[PDB]
Amino acid sequence: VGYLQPRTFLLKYNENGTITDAVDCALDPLSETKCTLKSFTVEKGIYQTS
Amino acid sequence: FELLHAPATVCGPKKSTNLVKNKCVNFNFNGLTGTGVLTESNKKFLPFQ
Repeated sequence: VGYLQPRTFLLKYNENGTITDAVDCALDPLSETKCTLKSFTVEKGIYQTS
Repeated sequence: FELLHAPATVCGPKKSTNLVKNKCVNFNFNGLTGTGVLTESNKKFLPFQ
């Protein structure tokens, strides 16, 4: 039994149109960077958060 | 005819023309009113969307 919480997720749609991967933007600082850049490949450098 | 805050389940039938494609005319599908050519495609969606 689990309760859903209003978080932030970035769904990944492939060529079939189904959800294959989901990354939560409220857990680790590394996952929060992919929320603004809208990409799962973060290169080197300094970025912002909030 | 009682109308309260509950969601209504008894509405009325909607009667309209058939389907005319290959023309740049106005169309309407489930409220989405657009204007363009209803050309065919090869992709497929999902059986619940």
